[PDB]
Amino acid sequence: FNGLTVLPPLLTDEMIAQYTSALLAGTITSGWTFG
Amino acid sequence: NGLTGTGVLTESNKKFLPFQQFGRDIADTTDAVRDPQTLEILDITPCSFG
Amino acid sequence: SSTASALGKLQDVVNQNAQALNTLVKQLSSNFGAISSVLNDILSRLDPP
Ligand SMILES: *[C@@H]1O[C@H](CO)[C@@H](O[C@@H]2O[C@H](CO)[C@@H](O)[C@H](O)[C@H]2NC(C)=O)[C@H](O)[C@H]1NC(C)=O
Repeated sequence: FNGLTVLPPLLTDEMIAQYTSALLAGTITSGWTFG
Repeated sequence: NGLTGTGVLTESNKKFLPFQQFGRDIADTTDAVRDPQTLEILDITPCSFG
Repeated sequence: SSTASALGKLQDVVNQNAQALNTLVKQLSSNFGAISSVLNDILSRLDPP
């Protein structure tokens, strides 16, 4: 480093995967009604 | 030996050839030095900030 | 599974960011028309004026 910093994202990869799983399960089971 | 700088010095497991003196990796930043008196490779790390 | 380079967009975004950082760091070694690229040597080599 030389005065350079990298900050971590607020959302972790597991949380993003959880949103993806939730969206996909909702669209499989309900259709478009959950939107 | 004339190469100056700040940081924390630790023990390193690198292996120089018998004629190098110090090492750098990318963008030409020194990362390891060989002390003239013991001839053992040290390691340089910037001390923390933020 | 087999074909590579199918994700060129993300890869090139990463590469561009890394390249920009790398050149910014490497710019620290330029003389810029002065006598040296290090402050300590300039300070220790001659008078304030
Ligand atoms: C420089 O001086 C040091 C200090 O005497 C030498 O280190 C000694 O080396 C002998 C072997 O020849 C060891 O038995 C001693 O224990 C060492 N002492 C210390 C304090 O490390 C060293 O060999 C000399 N030469 C070089 C090139 O460094």
